[PDB]
Amino acid sequence: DARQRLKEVEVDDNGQFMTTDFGGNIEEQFSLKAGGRGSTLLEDFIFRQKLQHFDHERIPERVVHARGAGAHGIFTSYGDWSNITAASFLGAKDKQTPVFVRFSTVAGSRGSADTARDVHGFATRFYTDEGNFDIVGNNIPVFFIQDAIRFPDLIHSVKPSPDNEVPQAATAHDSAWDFFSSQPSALHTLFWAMSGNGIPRSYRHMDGFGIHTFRLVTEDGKSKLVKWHWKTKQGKAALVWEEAQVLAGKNADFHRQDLWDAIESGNAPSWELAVQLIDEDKAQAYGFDLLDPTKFLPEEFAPLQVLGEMTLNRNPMNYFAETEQISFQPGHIVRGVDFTEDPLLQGRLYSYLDTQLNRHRGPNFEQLPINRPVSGVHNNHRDGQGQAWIHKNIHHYSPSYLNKGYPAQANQTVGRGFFTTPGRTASGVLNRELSATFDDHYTQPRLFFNSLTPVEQQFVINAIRFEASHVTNEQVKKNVLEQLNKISNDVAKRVAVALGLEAPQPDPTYYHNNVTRGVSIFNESLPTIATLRVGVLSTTKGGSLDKAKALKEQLEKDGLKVTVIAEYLASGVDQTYSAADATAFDAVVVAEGAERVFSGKGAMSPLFPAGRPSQILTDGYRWGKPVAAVGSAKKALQSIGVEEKEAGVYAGAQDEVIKGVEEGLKVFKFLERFAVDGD
Amino acid sequence: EVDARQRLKEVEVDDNGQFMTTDFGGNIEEQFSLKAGGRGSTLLEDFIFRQKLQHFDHERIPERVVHARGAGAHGIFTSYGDWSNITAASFLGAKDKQTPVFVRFSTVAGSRGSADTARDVHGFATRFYTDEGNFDIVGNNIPVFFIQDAIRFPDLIHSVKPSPDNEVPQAATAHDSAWDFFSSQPSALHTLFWAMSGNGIPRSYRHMDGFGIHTFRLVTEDGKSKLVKWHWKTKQGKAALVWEEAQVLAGKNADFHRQDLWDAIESGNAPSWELAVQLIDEDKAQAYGFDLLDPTKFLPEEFAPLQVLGEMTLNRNPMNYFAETEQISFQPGHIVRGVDFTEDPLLQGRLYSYLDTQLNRHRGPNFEQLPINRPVSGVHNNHRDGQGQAWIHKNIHHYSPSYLNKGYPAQANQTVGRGFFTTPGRTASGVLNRELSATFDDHYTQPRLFFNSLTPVEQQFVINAIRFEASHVTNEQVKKNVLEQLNKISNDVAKRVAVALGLEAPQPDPTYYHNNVTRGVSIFNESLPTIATLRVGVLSTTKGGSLDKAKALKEQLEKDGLKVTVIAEYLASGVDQTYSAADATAFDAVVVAEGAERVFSGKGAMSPLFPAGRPSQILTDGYRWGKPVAAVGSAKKALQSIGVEEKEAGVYAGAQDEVIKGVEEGLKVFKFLERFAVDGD
Ligand code: HEM
Ligand code: HEM
Repeated sequence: DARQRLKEVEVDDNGQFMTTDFGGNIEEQFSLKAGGRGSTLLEDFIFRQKLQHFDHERIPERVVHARGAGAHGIFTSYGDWSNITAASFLGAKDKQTPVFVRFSTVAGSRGSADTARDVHGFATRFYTDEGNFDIVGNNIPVFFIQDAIRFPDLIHSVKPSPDNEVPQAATAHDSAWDFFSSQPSALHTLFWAMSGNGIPRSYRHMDGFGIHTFRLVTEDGKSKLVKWHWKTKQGKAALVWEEAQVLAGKNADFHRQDLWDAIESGNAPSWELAVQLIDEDKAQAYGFDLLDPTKFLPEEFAPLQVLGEMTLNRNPMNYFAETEQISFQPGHIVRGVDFTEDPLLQGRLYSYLDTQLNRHRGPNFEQLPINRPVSGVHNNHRDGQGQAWIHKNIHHYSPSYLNKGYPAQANQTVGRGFFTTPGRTASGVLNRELSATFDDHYTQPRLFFNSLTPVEQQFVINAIRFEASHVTNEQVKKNVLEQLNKISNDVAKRVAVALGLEAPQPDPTYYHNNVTRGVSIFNESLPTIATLRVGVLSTTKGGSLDKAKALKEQLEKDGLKVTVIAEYLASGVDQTYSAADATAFDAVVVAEGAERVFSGKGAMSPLFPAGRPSQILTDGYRWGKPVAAVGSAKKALQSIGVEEKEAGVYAGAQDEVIKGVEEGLKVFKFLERFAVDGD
Repeated sequence: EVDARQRLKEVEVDDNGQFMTTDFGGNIEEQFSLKAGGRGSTLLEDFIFRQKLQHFDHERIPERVVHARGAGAHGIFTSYGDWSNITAASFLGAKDKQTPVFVRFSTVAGSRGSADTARDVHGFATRFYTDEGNFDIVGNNIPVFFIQDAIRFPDLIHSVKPSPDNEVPQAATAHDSAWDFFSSQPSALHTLFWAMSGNGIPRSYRHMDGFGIHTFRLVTEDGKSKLVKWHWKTKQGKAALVWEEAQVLAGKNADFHRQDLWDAIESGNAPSWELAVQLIDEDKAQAYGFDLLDPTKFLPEEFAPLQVLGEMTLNRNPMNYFAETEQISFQPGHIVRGVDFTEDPLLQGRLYSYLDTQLNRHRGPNFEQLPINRPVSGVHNNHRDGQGQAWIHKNIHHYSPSYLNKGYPAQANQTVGRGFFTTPGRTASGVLNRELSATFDDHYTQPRLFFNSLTPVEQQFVINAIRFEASHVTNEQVKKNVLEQLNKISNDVAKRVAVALGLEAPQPDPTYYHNNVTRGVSIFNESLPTIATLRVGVLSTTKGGSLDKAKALKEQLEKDGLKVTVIAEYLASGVDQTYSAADATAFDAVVVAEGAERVFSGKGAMSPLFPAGRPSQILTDGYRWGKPVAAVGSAKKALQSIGVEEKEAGVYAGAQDEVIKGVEEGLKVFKFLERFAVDGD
């Protein structure tokens, strides 16, 4: 068990009388008053100690990635990688290292919607026997900016307007689009955010990326450039913006519940840890600088090499103490790994340590159960707000005769200490400039777009069309279209149409037809299901419930959790029609003999809002979800204009519906149900 | 005539025409990090980077423990006359006396980023910048609170807020913990009925009635007191959404109420509220069938008519949400001479709590020195030092009594220096105890008086809310416990909810059953006194010259006071919003322009510009949500594609004379309750 180290700090209050924070049994339900109908007394210590705790419960949210969720896990190494890295969690076969991952959005505040369109976070803590190792990544391999100094500018621009604080968890506003049109480096991550990567189905159906180039140092000192990758065993799956908008309102904790449910149900999510190895001498050899966070390395130039697997088997016991309080830092490095001269990475090392003081009100944030390592801490650090420990060592300085030299210095040769790569050199003038090798901002965005399916590319343009239509400034819209035209003239002309402006001037400078693998979401098929969310639209009258229960049993057999929807909570009913919605499910199936409730008199029930069952079916189909009807249920599809056999849509008997709807999920989303330009 | 934000001028910072500087002055370049070479590592000696990033890393302060999600506006309070006969207050001390105000509206369970249109109790908190100190009426949009003793506040909040294990759900009461508390604490049943009604999901902050909840005292110069109940009556009228609309709006626009207020002030149509009071004699505190020290019960208008004292209008929007709205620290303990507290156990514990919490949110005691918190009256006290002391105090003898400071600052009381004083008649009698009065024992009469005072359809919205919320409880015993409590209020309410849950509800308990009705509790009975600031959506098309006909409809409507948005495939000559960007939740009236029927049927519906079947959905949504729908000329085919009658109540068909005047009529009604199914058919 990964949570074993937290068992000593775990409190049970069952079978116990109410006490104050300083001990002693009490009754915290009545205030001390001066008489029967009298004023409350200052001498009521019980009231004050209870309310003081409550009044001071909240800590500041993270400056970015405020909205998110975590889970505990176990990382297992596939073999001894001592040849490539001196890391401890990697230099052994089948070595089990405890982990904790916190996935998140960006612009969104603490209460923002899980299904908002943003870059997603993928922060992973490795509780190594040689210290805490963090890979604070994102679901997109590229970042918006090239210099960390520009981070406040990017965040201030994407986040709500400073005058009214509108909008929440969105980039559809003047300020955000002014920055992208003024900082062309931001164009690659935009294309990724405008794609399926911006609105994924779940945290489990996400690929993770360390973004930066790092170094892997061997015992001897030989280094190799490295790129961290987290490949999902569940496969990449994404929603559609029209679905995503409804889900943000119907269930703002969509991803948060998706993860929680998976772990509890037994189907724990997995990720393979892959790397891209690059020689120090081939840092600019691939047509771009590897110190550039706006560019990613294609799989064709460097194949991915799997090092191990990380699975999340335990959910937290207290969201605050664990998920909210966890303080990640990319500066949480161990012997075997080292930084690169990536200007974005360089500034992050400072920022993450600094911010911790605001969020936690002191320096002992690493003493918190969720942050503390398993390796042990022996240093000269003393005092500070909320000191949890009592240091036996009175000679808290170095060098020293009195402490016989303890704690001792460790480096490369002795005590397995951390060391910077010996080959690393500083050369040239001290300056506040950026390398000329960082000047290309249009080639890489087009490589991604050219590597997506025709309907996927539309989704990218249908996100930009949506977002840009919110810009009130006419000049910002033109500035955006000028930048988009530099990537692709096709992309620019398609967006231009929705905006009412006409500015097509093909600039063939960065135009190319090159395609890269592993960037598409829907192109590959779903491996296991294991997804799942199947909604069964049934009714309380006509014995449809009994037929729906039979479908529920047979479908769950392949490792699923099917929810039966009816007018009220009968014998086999899990959700009602007023509580249920199409956003909650991936597959919508209408049970046999489900009325007359789709268009007849049965549609007008005081139990659910007018025309609800019909809406769940309508929504599913338009969102590309595989829809199904058993026997008589064909009239449900006909009431809106849906043909018997087309894409995912399958009719017939009981077993005839089960087989096919399962195949639909492998495709997940039916792209043929979406209008592409030129038709 | 005057700017309500005049006092914040002193602190405004213009950066137009200025070069980038550090926090300690000096012109700088904050766009490139200092590196050791061309492709080198960043240097620690880069003070520019560190000072820029340090400020950014320390931008966030903790959100409010409750009422985290909300938005404010500056305003001017005007008195209708000289109320010296009823109160010694300065702001009520003269006719047409203008007192600067600042109101913050909010939810409760929702966090900083939560949706504005969620089902919660709404906050309504007013700061009066009196020439006699800051006076706060920290109230809600419901006249009654859930609990009777302030000591139980953490219990109520912990129960309604997200589960501690997973932090699910956000801004909702549809979960085991919240419904276990209501079934275990029957005092919570009145506010529940209010939260389950239209009061729980209002149309806007401007279409809300505000209540001070507690009973207070109004002290005259002489010392004579009168029990009082604060009320804020909206000049805009009470208007509420429907749950099915509210759920879609939370996703489509989570800043719905935040924008609604912002737009109103900018457009010129500033919101107004009349300040009304309920006067009660000290001796008649238990005379009305309930204790007036009870926050779970309200006083009916039939026993005590409302008396208007003045009017408050919000004419100025903030310049910086953080510095103003986020940083404002309200306290019901912000009292002035003329007003006094009552022995209300909920009020008593609030006075402590609100002052305490500021130390967490602001990390020090000088939170009152912040521009938004500072009074206009002037500050003279021996308070010194403290985190972030903004002032240089001139008096070196910071104590009392003192010979050296000549007795300054001097003590003020009732007779000298117009100081605050507690009501002289106020007495303490009896044993010191941890109990509650027997007069607080009734928790079922008042919930039933509210329910009996709602229209038949309104009553269904209460029923359905409970049906929706309770269906989320996973525990079978909690659902039974809830139905047992509901049965104590009304057997009809209990049996209707029971149906949705699958479990029957025994057994009629006629103890607190009555057919009494009270006025001014219904949201949907009375029609809106004005139609301004009401959004209307015009569904038009780029083909067939429909745009030109839509612009004509937009012109005649905008001159009435309404805010008109023309929806089409792309942003043409007169297009404000596209079909992919627009939704029915954004508007109060949905009108289909002549020649727009083309995007309802055939290939017109299948466009790469908007999602499949969008125009139809906006029209479908508007009708099912009870919004007045309209069609000009041939646009009758649009209504026919879903099954809507042109002569139905709320539906308008004809010309660009009949629609324009016919729609604006339906807006006065706001929501057509006839389209909603009631039990018994
Ligand atoms: C490749 C670029 C970046 C990635 C992948 C990234 C990713 C993340 C993630 C995933 C988190 C939240 C971690 C968690 O779940 O607790 C985070 C937090 C944060 N990031 Fe970034 N970040 C990037 C760049 C930056 C930069 C350039 C800065 C500033 C120099 C920065 C400053 C922060 C800060 C201050 C926080 C809050 C952390 C905390 O309160 O613990 N990040 N970042
Ligand atoms: C009639 C009952 C109550 C009403 C009407 C009420 C109303 C409000 C409102 C409207 C706010 C937010 C003010 C703003 O816009 O900034 C607020 C905040 C708060 N309330 Fe209540 N409240 C009530 C009872 C309580 C009780 C019983 C307690 C605890 C004893 C309490 C503790 C707080 C605290 C700690 C905050 C946060 C204030 C801040 O951070 O400035 N409230 N309340």
